[PDB]
Amino acid sequence: EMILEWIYRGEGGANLVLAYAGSSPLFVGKVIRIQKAVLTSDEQHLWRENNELISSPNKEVLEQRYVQNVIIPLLGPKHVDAGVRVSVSKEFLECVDKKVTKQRPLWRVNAANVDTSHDSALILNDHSLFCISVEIKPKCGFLPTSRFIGKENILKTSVSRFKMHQLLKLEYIEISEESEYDPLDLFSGSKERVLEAIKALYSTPQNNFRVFLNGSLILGGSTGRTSPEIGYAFEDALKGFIQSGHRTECFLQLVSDAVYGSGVLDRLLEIQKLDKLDIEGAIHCYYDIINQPCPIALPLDESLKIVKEYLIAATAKDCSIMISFQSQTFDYKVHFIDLSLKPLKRMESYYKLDKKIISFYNRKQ
Ligand SMILES: Nc1ncnc2c1ncn2[C@@H]1O[C@H](COP(=O)(O)OP(=O)(O)O)[C@@H](O)[C@H]1O
Ligand SMILES: [Mg+2]
Repeated sequence: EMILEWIYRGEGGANLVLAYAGSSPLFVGKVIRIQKAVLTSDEQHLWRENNELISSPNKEVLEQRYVQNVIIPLLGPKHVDAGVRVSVSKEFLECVDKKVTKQRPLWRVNAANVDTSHDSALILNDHSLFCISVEIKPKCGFLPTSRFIGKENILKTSVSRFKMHQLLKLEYIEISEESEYDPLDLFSGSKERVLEAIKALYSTPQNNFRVFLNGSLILGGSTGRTSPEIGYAFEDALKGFIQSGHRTECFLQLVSDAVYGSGVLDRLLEIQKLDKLDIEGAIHCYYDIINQPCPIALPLDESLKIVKEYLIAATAKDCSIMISFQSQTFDYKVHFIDLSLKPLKRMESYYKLDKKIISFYNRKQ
């Protein structure tokens, strides 16, 4: 309740996120997440064990309810925050939709603008405040086993989706350079491997690693490999916060610690592991679910449970982490961001891309 009649921050393949540059208290220490560009009969039934959710008139209530009633059950309220729907004037959105641009990338602006056809939107806490913030999009930290992975593709079990992906990514000139990062070290649950992988991240950040100083981006994009001058540049900007060219071994170590310590990565890999069958498997259920033939036996309910659980792992595989630091002794909050319910149609796309990735990496040999 209130209706609206804000400075650029970030943007994934869904929302614009802007920060609050004003003096109002309900809005201070907040950020507003805006949509770019309300359930299929099949979605309603997949998510039907929660009526409030399946009843939703628009996404804002939807994500909000999803996160609160589907996810928070799984991750606890500590690192999660459901969001606050909030009214908006269509004219508001157009106004912003120009205040944007600029910092805005291009291959991105291309695909999507702001959805001027919502009058709703999400307000969230600005985990870049309380300061040095890290955001990790870890991606998937495990390997499959599922007896539904073809024989032809026996690498899906020995080489991570992320790693196989970088290759293709490359062929398509998304990234100029293979990433060092191995989501396995990170989800490996050991202090030693955590740090390996966060150095990996610093090293070549891409769209996984990002650092924020009083809300201001000082490392990260996605990006190409950290050229040594950016090193001194970044190590420079550190001068102050950290008492120590060592401020940057120490800082990574400081991240290593909070990530491993909070053990937030574990209470995550579990949800990611809800993908019990892998898309090669789960795709068959999807078609039965929707009423068509698996162009690639269990009761309707088990199939549904399966596709459903897949989509929740799917949420957890595409989320990001935020770690904040203050005051050597430091404070820190870890929070999850980007915990969206995935469209049921993505099942065809999920499988599409998987097919393509495993097929390309299989060639490479
Ligand atoms: N709660 C938050 N606090 C501070 N910054 C955020 C928050 N949520 C998102 N951001 C920034 O905005 C970016 C885009 O937000 P995100 O929710 O990931 O959008 P998308 O779903 O389009 O990826 C994030 O990667 C992060 O850098
Ligand atoms: Mg994102």
